[PDB]
Amino acid sequence: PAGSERDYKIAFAIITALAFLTRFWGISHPDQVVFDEVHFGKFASYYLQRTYFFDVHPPLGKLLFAFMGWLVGYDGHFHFDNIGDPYVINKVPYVAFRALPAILGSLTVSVVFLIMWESGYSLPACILASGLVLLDNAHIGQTRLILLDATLVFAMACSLLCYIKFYKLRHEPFSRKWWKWLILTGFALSCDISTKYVGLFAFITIGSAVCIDLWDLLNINRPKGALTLPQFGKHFAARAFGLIFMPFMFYLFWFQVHFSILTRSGPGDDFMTPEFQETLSDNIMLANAVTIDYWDTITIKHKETKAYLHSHPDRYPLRYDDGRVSSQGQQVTGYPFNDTNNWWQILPAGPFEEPKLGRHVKHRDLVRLRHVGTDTYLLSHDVASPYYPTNQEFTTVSFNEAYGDRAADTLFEVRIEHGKPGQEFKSISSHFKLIHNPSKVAMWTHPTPLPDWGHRQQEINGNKQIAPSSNVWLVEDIVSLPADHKRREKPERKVKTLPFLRKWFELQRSMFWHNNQLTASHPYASLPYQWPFLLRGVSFWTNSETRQQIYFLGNPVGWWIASSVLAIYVGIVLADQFSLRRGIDALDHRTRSRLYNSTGFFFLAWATHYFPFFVMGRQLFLHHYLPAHLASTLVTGALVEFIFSPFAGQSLMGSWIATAVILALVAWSWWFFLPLTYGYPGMSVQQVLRRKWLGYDLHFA
Amino acid sequence: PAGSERDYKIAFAIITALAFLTRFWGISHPDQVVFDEVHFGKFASYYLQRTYFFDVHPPLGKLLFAFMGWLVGYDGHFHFDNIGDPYVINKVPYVAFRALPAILGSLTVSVVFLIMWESGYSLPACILASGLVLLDNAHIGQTRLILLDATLVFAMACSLLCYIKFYKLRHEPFSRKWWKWLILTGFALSCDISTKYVGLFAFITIGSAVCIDLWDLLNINRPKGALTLPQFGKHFAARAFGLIFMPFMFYLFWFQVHFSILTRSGPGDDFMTPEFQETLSDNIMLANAVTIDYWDTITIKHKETKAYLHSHPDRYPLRYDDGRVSSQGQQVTGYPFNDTNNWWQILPAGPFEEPKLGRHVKHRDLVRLRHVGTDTYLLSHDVASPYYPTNQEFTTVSFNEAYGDRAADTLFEVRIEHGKPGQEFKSISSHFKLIHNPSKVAMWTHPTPLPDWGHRQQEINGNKQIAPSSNVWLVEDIVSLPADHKRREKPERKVKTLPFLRKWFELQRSMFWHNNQLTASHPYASLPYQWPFLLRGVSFWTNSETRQQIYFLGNPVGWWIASSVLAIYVGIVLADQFSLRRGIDALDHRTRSRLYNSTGFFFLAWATHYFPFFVMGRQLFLHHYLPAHLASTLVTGALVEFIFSPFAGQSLMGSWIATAVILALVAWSWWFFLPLTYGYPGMSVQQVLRRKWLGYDLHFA
Ligand SMILES: CC/C(C)=C\CC/C(C)=C\CC/C(C)=C\CC/C(C)=C\CC/C(C)=C/CC[C@H](C)CCOP(=O)(O)O[C@@H]1O[C@H](CO)[C@@H](O)[C@H](O)[C@@H]1O
Ligand SMILES: CC/C(C)=C\CC/C(C)=C\CC/C(C)=C\CC/C(C)=C\CC/C(C)=C/CC[C@H](C)CCOP(=O)(O)O[C@@H]1O[C@H](CO)[C@@H](O)[C@H](O)[C@@H]1O
Ligand SMILES: CC/C(C)=C\CC/C(C)=C\CC/C(C)=C\CC/C(C)=C\CC/C(C)=C\CC/C(C)=C\CC/C(C)=C/CC[C@H](C)CCOP(=O)(O)O
Ligand SMILES: CC/C(C)=C\CC/C(C)=C\CC/C(C)=C\CC/C(C)=C\CC/C(C)=C\CC/C(C)=C\CC/C(C)=C/CC[C@H](C)CCOP(=O)(O)O
Repeated sequence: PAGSERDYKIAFAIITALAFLTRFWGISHPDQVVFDEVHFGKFASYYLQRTYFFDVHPPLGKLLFAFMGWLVGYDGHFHFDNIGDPYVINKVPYVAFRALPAILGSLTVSVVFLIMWESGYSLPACILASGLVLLDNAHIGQTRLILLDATLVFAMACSLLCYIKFYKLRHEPFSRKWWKWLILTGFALSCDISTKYVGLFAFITIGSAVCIDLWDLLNINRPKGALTLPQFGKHFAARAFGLIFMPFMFYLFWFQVHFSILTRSGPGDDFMTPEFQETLSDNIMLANAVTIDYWDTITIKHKETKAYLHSHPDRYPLRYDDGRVSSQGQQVTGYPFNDTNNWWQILPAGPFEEPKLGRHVKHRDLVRLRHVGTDTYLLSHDVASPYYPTNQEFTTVSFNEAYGDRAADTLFEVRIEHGKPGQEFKSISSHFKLIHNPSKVAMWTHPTPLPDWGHRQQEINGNKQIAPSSNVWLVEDIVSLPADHKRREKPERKVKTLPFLRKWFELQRSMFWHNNQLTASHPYASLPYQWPFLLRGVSFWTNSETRQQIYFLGNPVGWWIASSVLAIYVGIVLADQFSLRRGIDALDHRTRSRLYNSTGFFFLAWATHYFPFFVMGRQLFLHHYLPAHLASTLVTGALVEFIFSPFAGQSLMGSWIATAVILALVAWSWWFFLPLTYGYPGMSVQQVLRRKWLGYDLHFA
Repeated sequence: PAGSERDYKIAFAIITALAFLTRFWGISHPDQVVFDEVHFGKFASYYLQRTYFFDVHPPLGKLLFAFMGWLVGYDGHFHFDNIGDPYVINKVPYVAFRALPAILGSLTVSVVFLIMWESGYSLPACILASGLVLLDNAHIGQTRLILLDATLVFAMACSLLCYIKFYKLRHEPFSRKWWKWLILTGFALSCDISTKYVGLFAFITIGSAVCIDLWDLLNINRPKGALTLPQFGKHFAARAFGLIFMPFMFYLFWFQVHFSILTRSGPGDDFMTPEFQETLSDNIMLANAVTIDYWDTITIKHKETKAYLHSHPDRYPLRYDDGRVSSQGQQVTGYPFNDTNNWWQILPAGPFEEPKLGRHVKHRDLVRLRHVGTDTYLLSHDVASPYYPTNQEFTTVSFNEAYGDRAADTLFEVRIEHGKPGQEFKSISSHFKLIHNPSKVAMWTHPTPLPDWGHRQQEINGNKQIAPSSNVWLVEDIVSLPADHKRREKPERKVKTLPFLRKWFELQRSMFWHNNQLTASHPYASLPYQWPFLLRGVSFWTNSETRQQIYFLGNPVGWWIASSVLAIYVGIVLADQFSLRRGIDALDHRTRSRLYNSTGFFFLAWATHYFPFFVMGRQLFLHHYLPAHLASTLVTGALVEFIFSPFAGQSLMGSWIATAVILALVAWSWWFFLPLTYGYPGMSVQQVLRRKWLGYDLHFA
């Protein structure tokens, strides 16, 4: 081909278009909560409802997710709870959440091309680096989910580009462009460290690159004049202000935004000292949830179908259509509307006693439920239900039965979701499962209506599995408790204000301490020595019916080539230094400086983003190598311009063929592992075997 | 005072005499097995009876201990078993065992003085370094026990001295003295790495010091002539042969000695492949080994407490003191004596069948255990045990329960320690854990007796953690198998011979793999960042009747001063380099070179023996810093010669006063903590409080 600015622009546009294509293609396919979408989606939602929470990560990533959610208009109440629940059946915009990391990944590929272009390399080198980042399965798989690692990688690449822009302005110090790019480098580093704490490693890179520069600026005998000590002091002050103080100010600003958005009580208030509880303005749910007492009359509403637990005088038919025999007891149903047949009085287990006031119902208490309209008592037993031969019938019985020979079958455990010992059962806020005490079945319902004999109402029966979310109920109203009762009018709510620095210091210390002790084990934790050559990969999500896995791993051909070129660059530097020690140059001035100033800089970044992971001994995963691998993709491109080099660039055909072959091979490797990256096409068992290269636990073999 | 060779010799003799005094004074006081004397004494004894065993450490240290034991003439059979048993009532020479590390510590102090003397420093600097090593409580406390860290420290100091001797001969290359000191440096490094694997760090130090030298030898433009490439090749070959190949040969020789001494079966044969069991003869000491068959009656003995698994008709009480409710089942206990209630019949899982002969029990088989004296079957279930709310109760049940509705809870897996698939379960030699099949709890016991209701016997319960060594049992006797039975006949007994390299490779791989997985938790594990300033110390041995503790920690004043001088040296080097960048020398040629060639070398050693502990993420203790701290004591001395410097050494009075004051203060600090180092004088409670400087867990307050 050829080389010109128009060709550079065409290649950049094509690379950006293909990046946006690959990152966004099939972004909504997993359509389910995946490996770590749980926590970050929870925190983004908590940002949206302004309820306070606690996390060990710096807030900026979750702020970005919450901004994306707020842009659409979603507020909702779908705080994520478990891996493997459908987003689409919950009216939540997960695609909007996932579009931000995809945008950042596409911009990461564009920024890689920009870094190679600005450094002065030829077109094939920029194309090779941008293509290695483009055709990488790990980068694609990380920018697909609700995960804040894509923001980290994008911020590191932006810091590299900003520092390359700034360093080229070293011949015009303290100008407007000079200060602008200094502050921009500081801001990129600030975003990098405000996403995840490992972003500190970028501060090492730009740190080292500054230090060497300062050393060059401190030489009393240097070709480009000499600086008096006050001038070097001005240079050092500028570097410290733009690279240390501004990043800290932006970090503090992000915590200021975090504190200002969160002004309501929520999960995570207890990690703070009581003064902070005094400033979170405990509100909104507080009003809606009142502790339920024995002898209260309540309504019980199914979370998913919105049906109310209901009864009426009609009885189950003697025979069902399949010939089974019922107890012919009073029907218990789910009813969508409000009427008196929804009213149940919650009563103690054990013998009859006259009513008492103020006895709170608590988590895991055994209770009876008396249907007010018929004066009967809820009961389950091992008689098969109307529609489910495996599930227990629910019915009601007389007082004499409930406190006599059938008493045990009238006892139900109130199991509060996420309940703790002694926790009070509250209207609205205590989602719960109602567990039949003899059998441990959970009271359950579903949408398909009963026949006409059951008034086309929902069936109520006993589910043998307790785990399903369809077993969850809530108490909507304490019907018997008047609107003016003291039990509803004792808020005692006052909210004070603390200085920002005090709150920030308390939160920072608590976050550091919890990150120092609150570690949850994961079966796919990796070690730094396994990353550069992809010895093992992590699995995020899988379902067995469609045979679809989303096993996360890099592109083996691309990673192996990048690491091998890292080794080749090490060898080239060693050989050049050894030949120089003998007094042989063997390198042109232009080709030496670049190999030590630009390419070396890239090799610095990789090192500064890889080696510090050996010092840290907590759990680390393969995605932690995503930043460093990025720098690995840069040196590769440089080394293709280097070894195949004859502005002198006549007959780049050698580098053109080199990059064409390497990128075609990496493209074949990316096509091979593409299903494992996306999980859309169900793959056969023998096809799973072909991907078992270096011992990858695909668990579909 | 003054300075002369006679004064140097007098100071050296006095320092050596005081070293031998301090290391040997009260060496036999603890007169009991202490923190890690167990393992190393076990291995030294096994060396003495020539019975094969397995360890993760290189053999040389235990060879030295066994040589010391053999010199006295002790062979005996007192293989150590538990921490806290008296040596004197067992006819064992523990003082002879402990004299070797004491000799090595005294020689370490002498070698420190020799290193400072040979490098060219003045008398006060050598005295200061040797006194800081002399008056150090950690070095004294490490050279007191049966522990192979003193050998490591002595070998590192010897390698430093040997390399300093060798480097001074650089002006007469390839001479007899040159080669002699090269080989001696290699041999010292070989001993260092053949004691403990962390001795590899010394190879880093002498490695780096060589590399710099080679760089200086590679310069084509250097003041002392120029070397052609063949001459530099000869130099590099000499370094590689004396520093890489000879150390490996000595390491291999120590394994050859280890293999030649061990030609009898012993504990640790099962870690090898059956060829190796074939190359070890079938020996007499603890000869017993007979495969256990279903329907045999056996006794089951706890390895650590020696209690027998036991039962009797008495039942658990309905309520424990804390209000918990038991199953009221038959008690299962640990009993120290021999009686028929220790007898259990081992039976198949699955349905009842009439007895069959010759069905061997194998690794990971599921079994039942029938208590012969009560005709009941061992059972565990998720009911909390007498003393441990977290651990499962062990009880027994009827035949009808064990082969009926409770059958699953009667099944236990026999998991042989280091077992392989299909391995036969044998009396005596198969140490095992008994894993409850439903819950995966391990059958466990501990020393604190049950109350009177349990006859003051040991509790048996289900430990949720399987890894602990306290889960290990063994079968002591096949009670049902008569003494004259064919199964007790001993077969073939033929011993083959393997090439040394094959045995070494198998043993090395197995040792590396077990060190990679076989880690036992310790409550006093420390982190590298706590070492240089003594933030926490380890306790070795203590008895409550005499109020004597042997809490192991360094000398706080000496360690703090040494680390502070390390920091001061860093600052001095930084300031000198910064002034040189401005073009200001500020240092004489002689005072510069020393500060970069001798003192810097010492600072190298410290670094190369401290920083590599951050890369390693296994358990580390304070004694691991003993080598590096040694180098810290050297730079200190150098920095006292440096800053107080006016052969020019007129009026050393400044350095004399400096070293006198520092050593007097360190001597006061060593006197303060001396009881905690020795444990001879019982100290009062208020005296224990005075030693609580930086949060030291003395547990006598
Ligand atoms: C185990 C050890 C191994 C294997 C490797 C160790 C790591 C290595 C080798 C190095 C570490 C990193 C190093 C050395 C530096 C990193 C930080 C530094 C110095 C810079 C940051 C990166 C960074 C933005 C570098 C900027 C480079 C830009 C593209 C230069 C622009 O063109 P420009 O006119 O200046 O070129 C030349 O400008 C000359 C002017 O004088 C002129 O004369 C020439 O004609 C020619 O015009
Ligand atoms: C964060 C970084 C910081 C803070 C610190 C970094 C670490 C530093 C500063 C350095 C790292 C270690 C370094 C540089 C070297 C270690 C290994 C080396 C080079 C040697 C091993 C140690 C080692 C046996 C050194 C031997 C030194 C012996 C005592 C020299 C004997 O006297 P000798 O005649 O040679 O002195 C002079 O000999 C000259 C001959 O030319 C002559 O001219 C002078 O008149 C004068 O007679
Ligand atoms: C004098 C200067 C000289 C010689 C030369 C000029 C050098 C120069 C101009 C620039 C660079 C300077 C250098 C080398 C460092 C400066 C950065 C620094 C130390 C502070 C600035 C960064 C900030 C704005 C905020 C830092 C947040 C704070 C408060 C603490 C974080 C704790 C971290 C980060 C703990 C990392 C482990 C982590 C727990 C793993 C979990 O990991 P994860 O959360 O991902 O799961
Ligand atoms: C080309 C050369 C150049 C450039 C310049 C010349 C350099 C020169 C002349 C000399 C030095 C060379 C250098 C830098 C290294 C050489 C050492 C080396 C790698 C091998 C030689 C050492 C040996 C004789 C035997 C080594 C035992 C073996 C086989 C493996 C051990 C594994 C280790 C040690 C695992 C360390 C962790 C440990 C598990 C923690 C537990 O700890 P612990 O057991 O205490 O509880």
